[PDB]
Amino acid sequence: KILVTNAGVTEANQTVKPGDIVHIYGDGFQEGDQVDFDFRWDLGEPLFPEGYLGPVGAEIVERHSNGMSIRMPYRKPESRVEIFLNRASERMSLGKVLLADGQTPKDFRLYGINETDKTIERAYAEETVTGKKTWDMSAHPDFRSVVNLQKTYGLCGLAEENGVQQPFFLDFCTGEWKALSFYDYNTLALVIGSGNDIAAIQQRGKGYSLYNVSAGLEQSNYATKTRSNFPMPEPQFELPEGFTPEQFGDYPGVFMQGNEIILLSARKGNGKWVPMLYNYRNGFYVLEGIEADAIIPFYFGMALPDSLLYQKKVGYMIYYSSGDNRGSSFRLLEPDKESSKLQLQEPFAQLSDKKVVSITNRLDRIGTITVLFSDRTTSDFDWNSKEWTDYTDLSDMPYNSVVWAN
Amino acid sequence: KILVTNAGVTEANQTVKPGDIVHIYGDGFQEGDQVDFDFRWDLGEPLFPEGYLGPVGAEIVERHSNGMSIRMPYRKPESRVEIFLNRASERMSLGKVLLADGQTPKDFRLYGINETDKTIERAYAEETVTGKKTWDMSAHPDFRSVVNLQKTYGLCGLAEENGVQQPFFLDFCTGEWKALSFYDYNTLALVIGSGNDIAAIQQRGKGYSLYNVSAGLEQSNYATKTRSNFPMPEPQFELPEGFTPEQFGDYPGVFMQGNEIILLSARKGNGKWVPMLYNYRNGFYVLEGIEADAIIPFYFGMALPDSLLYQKKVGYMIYYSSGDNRGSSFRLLEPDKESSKLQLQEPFAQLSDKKVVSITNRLDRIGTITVLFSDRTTSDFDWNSKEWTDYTDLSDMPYNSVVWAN
Amino acid sequence: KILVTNAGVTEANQTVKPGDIVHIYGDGFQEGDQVDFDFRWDLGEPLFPEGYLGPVGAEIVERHSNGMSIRMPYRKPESRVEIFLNRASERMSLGKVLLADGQTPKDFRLYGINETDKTIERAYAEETVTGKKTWDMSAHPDFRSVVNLQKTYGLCGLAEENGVQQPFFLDFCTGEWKALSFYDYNTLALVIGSGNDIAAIQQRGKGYSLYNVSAGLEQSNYATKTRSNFPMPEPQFELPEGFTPEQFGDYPGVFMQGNEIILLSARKGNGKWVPMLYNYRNGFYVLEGIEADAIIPFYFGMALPDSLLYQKKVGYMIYYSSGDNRGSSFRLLEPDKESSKLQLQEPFAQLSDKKVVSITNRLDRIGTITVLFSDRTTSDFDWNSKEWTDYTDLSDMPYNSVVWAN
Amino acid sequence: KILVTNAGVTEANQTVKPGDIVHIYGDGFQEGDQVDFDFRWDLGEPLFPEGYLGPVGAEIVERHSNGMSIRMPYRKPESRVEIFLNRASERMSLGKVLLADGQTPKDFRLYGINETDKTIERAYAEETVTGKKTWDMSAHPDFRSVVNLQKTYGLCGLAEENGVQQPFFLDFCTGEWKALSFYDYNTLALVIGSGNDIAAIQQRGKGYSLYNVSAGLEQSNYATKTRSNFPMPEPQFELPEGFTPEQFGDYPGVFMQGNEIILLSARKGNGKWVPMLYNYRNGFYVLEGIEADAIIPFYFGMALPDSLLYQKKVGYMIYYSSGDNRGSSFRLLEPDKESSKLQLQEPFAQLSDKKVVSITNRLDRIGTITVLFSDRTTSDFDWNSKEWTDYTDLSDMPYNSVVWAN
Ligand SMILES: [Cl-]
Ligand SMILES: [Cl-]
Ligand SMILES: [Cl-]
Ligand SMILES: [Cl-]
Repeated sequence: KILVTNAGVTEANQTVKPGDIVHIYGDGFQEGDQVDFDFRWDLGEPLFPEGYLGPVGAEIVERHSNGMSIRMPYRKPESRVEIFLNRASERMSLGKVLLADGQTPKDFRLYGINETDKTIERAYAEETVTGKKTWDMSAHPDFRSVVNLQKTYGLCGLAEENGVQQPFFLDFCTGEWKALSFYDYNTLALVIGSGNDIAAIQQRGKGYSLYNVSAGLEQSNYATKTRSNFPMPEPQFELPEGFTPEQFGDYPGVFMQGNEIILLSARKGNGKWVPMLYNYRNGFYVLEGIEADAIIPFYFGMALPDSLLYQKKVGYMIYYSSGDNRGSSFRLLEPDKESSKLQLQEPFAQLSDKKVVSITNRLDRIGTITVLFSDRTTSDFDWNSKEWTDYTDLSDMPYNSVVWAN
Repeated sequence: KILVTNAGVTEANQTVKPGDIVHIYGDGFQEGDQVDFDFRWDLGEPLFPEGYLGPVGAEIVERHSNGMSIRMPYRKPESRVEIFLNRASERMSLGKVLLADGQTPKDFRLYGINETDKTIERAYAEETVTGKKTWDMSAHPDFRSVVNLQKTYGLCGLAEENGVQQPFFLDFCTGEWKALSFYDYNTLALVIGSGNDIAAIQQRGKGYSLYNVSAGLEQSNYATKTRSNFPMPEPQFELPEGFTPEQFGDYPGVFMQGNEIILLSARKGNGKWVPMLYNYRNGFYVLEGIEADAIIPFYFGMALPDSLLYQKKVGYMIYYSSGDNRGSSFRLLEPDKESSKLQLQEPFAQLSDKKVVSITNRLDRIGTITVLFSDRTTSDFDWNSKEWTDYTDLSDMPYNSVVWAN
Repeated sequence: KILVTNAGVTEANQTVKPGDIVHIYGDGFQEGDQVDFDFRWDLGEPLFPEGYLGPVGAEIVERHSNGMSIRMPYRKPESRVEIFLNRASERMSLGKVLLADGQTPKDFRLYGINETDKTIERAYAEETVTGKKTWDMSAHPDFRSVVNLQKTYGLCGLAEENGVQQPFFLDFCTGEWKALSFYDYNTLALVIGSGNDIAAIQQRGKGYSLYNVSAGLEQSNYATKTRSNFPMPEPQFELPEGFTPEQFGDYPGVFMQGNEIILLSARKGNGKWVPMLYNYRNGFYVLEGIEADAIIPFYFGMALPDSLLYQKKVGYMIYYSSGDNRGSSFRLLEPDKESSKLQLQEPFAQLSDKKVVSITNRLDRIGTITVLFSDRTTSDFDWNSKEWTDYTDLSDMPYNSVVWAN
Repeated sequence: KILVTNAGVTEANQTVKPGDIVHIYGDGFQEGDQVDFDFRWDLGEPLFPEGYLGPVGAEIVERHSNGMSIRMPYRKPESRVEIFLNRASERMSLGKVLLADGQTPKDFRLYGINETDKTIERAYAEETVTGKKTWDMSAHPDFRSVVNLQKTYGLCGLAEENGVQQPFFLDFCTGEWKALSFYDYNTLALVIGSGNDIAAIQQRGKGYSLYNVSAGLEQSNYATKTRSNFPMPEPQFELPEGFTPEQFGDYPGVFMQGNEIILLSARKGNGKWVPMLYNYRNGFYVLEGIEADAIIPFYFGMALPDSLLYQKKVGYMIYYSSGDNRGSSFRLLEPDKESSKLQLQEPFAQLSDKKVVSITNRLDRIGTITVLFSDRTTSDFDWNSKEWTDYTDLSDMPYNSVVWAN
């Protein structure tokens, strides 16, 4: 069983770049034929064992009976790549190429959402950086609740698709969008802070369940498979009376330490906001007594995560436009020294006459948050010194949302 | 694009066992359609994040236009498994099953090769063990140079296939044989002791190169892909004058610490044996001055490996049937206190009137080897105490080769 | 500032064994002078970096103005040991010795408490083992609630000291007892199952707090410092009305997954037993509705711990001497599929006409417990197969408590 | 045996800062009494187990019979610290304090040596940084061959002490100098690139041996013990004829991958430079055929190190003031594709009319070096893109040596 005759790779034994199109030729290709890569690399000098990866499905761009076009992937080191035709069980070697390094930079960079031009813009990167500054966001202009999973070199967020809110990943390497959910279930919110996963609260049926929607990214066949369907084995829960899905998802939810309780905020019809807690075992409940002009959940990562119990302090940024608490207050959500109930603590930071519009975390730091104010200002708060520190390069900032990412 | 209509899984929402056949039905299946699994598991109590795996190709056993039979895999924990039809790009969910635990036992067990019945036999396991004792070896009755890669729950070795020696993996879960090399190149020897890989010296063309032949096992799509083609980026080397491939491979080669030099032994036409060293950068050379009646390379693992620099002492067991050194001597190969050259050290252990016929390592111990003698006896040597300790259960042992494995 | 003159080590440049006495001589020693070790080792062949340890305080056995006797420690590899005189700030090298390997065997072994002879006995070890079988327990004949912290090569438990129950470590290497608590506070119980620590509930003042009492063992100056004082920063709690300290501590408590809730059992005056839960944030509460003839908490470790979130299923073994539930029932404690409250589940294993008197865990296995019955029988239950498997070597067993240890 | 009466800590139960003096009082203190700390911390919310450390020797600043002054250490998180009096065996608790966070920032920062003012200056740190900019270098104004061990928050280098070159650590937290060698042996050079250790070539006796001189820093009692004495168990080697110690140490040596061969450069009397290799098993040898106007060894770290086999490409920067190779050439030292001998490769980067005066590595990047030129310019070379990238903030730079550090 020879799969194809007079076959090969046009670019055989040449050096090719991540993102390039490689061409395969031959007689006898069939509908459903797939293409696999095997990678071999040496990071420094060659030693046994080397670095190995395979089989990794190749993205097929064009397809005919006389050949096919495939795309070379990013995110591998410089590699000897062997290209195989895969017909069900069988594999046949077509040829080899040398693939130039496609590893993504690991330094954290700040990105802003430009709603005027509908673009993601790189707002800050540390010195000796100038790759490519802007990404077109016009395929999903409503991109919302934007967050980063460390090392993915792209952004996760919510956007309208088939009449509901769904999670997408924007890949910085290609500028392409990848759906993260298998089914078309409406998504209340993304949830960050677990440690090394992005979760989402989605409508599994009559009610809402907690899903892992980043598992397709943290996995070696990402290129050909990104949609996940991983709900928790817990019951579904309805929203409390009065509340509707459109009231959620403007800001990411946050896992409390232990990852059992999730902090959300909901926007009421009259423009006021309430804190809302979610327990995947018990459901939704409103944290009573607070109705403010803006509420954003946050967390401080008190140690570096490992890609295990991720240690953190979480809370709500609470903003009032007027009165005795005019401005933005940052208050931790912690259990009472008396007993079980979760109570909002007195503020550890308060900024009168300033409105917080975005919060995000640089994960190569510990115990800090990065905040975007308007009167625009970008500033870090360090938990251990209890002091703010402004970014002096970043006063223009024509953005309502910014996000740290690598 | 709905792939198939009136489709599903016969065993949908039921509990199935690893090794079972699951049936898929529907109208519109096509040649080349594949099937993918996504796994979700909770080892203890459920917490976010859970355990996830996917896509993992399913082995397809039977195939028609109205449906297909697939085999459920071993080596995953108890999992919710979602089954997808994969037609090139597209995926469609067919159904879900609960897959019972398929994790393999991690305790080290001793296995012997029975050349009379052509079977692998479990010779020793520690208390409270009685699973399944024997495996049929008749598909490859010449199975040779048998070794284990820790945690694979099976045995690697050499056997004749298409007129040459090639590496195979015998899977203990199924009793099935998997080819480890993609091409049909003759294999001089398997090489163990790197830390977490099995290598092989194979004829890449005019000469011999060093390959990694276990990479297909240490990889999540093992079930549908096991053959590797991973030579080192080093030149090919011919054997020294006089020597031929049939003289090698009776015993596994051993990596010295640093994994640059490999110890081999070769059998001459007259029944004598010589030590032979191999450097993947420089080629083959005979360690001069020794011609004995049996030579087996060995290593001591002086720390537990991590699945990084694996620390060890290596050498040759040298056996003479008569004379002043009658019996089996164990001598380390180390560099001279004077300069570079590798010299055989004086023995650290010597057994007169006993012939060593197999050596193997239990990797949950440190600094020991396990040895099989004939006058049969099985005994451990502990480097730190310099003492032998016999296994009292294991005097019968109708085997010439035994191997520790998990 | 030369500390001492005409000084040295009697055994300078010689090979010495762990446990040996080494002698130091010189003029000018002072009260309070200490002795430090620096260790250098090569596990396999020498490479940079080597293995290093230092300063490690030496145990001083005898002391005079003309010299001192020190004990060489166990638990290091074969090492070049440099011996330093330490006078406050200053250090002076006295000499060097070669210390033979003192690493303790890592294979799990079963030990029984012999109350007749007041001895710890090795009841089981796997083949090729015969070191030293018995340890004298007469210094603490009431040694109770015996458990192992993996890799410590000794046993932790409770014994009477200064009129109260306190934690001790019996070191297998020396047969010597080490106190684990700094203060003389009464100990209700040891608590196991956290992952890599032994906790204890102790009377910090008016009430009880949770302590870590193994931290002194998991620390490189263990030889000279073992007593810890590490309470949690949580309030103290009294026992519920009626209960008294003498009712606790016969069996180790067990951490539920997440390490927030602890399972205990308490013996009433009339010989009946009740389950008692402890929350370090909220205090003690009786798990109502159960009054049995014996109750022992247990856990299954569902993955190997790392020395992170340790995954497990925990519960109570509940024994009744008569009636519809005659015998020993094993029931998990889990939260209801309905809501928050912790409920005892229906049994996953039940043994009529057999009384469980000890439960313990072999941590190189996953998902098993080891149980000791009387009609004596020793048997493993495997969570994944739901089957018992008896140890056929272990029917005599003149013990009420057995413990797995390495 | 009560050690001291009417004793306590002046600052008992108060919050104190790293670097502060804490006072201990009482009657009956003795010469040689030491003081130990035990630390307990919770990074996020409290959970069992917490973070623990102890015993950690306290630095004693003042000492009398009625009390003592101790310094509170840096580099721990915010901790409950219990303070113990240590008299030989015995310990007594004196009191407790709350120690504010002393963790050092982990972001890499660039530091320059100012030979005019004799100061270490912080030349670059990324945004939102302004701690303390300058450190006084006047205690060792000849500080030379300056390097960083990651996470130490200070600088290692060579300086004159007792008539010879010796390694010192300058601690950024305190500005204090710590000796790294126990004995007063002349040091040819520091050697970097092993992965997580700083080595040094030092005169052990008649000849030179390889030492680990950073082990005292990577160790929890660093505060009271920094001097190491850890030579390799290899013979001593003399320098080749003609060469003298004053010709070495201007630049750090570099370990080749595998850490067996070390690259050095030596300055001749006439101002010319030669490459010199060192093998700890075989000794020194000149890499013949090269005599240049400046030579600096370097390495590229091709992966992040783990604090295992550190992968890297190493070589020599070779500078000529005139001729066909005017300027600075960067050439790897690799083994020939033909055989064993180490040959200088053709340059991978060449800068005509620019002189390299310092090279250093930012270890949160991979595959880069940072270089300081004069015509001053600071620039990164990225191995994977083969492109330079200048730091635009750093043109003034009144330094001959700069170093990346955290
Ligand atoms: Cl056994
Ligand atoms: Cl009572
Ligand atoms: Cl910057
Ligand atoms: Cl000269």
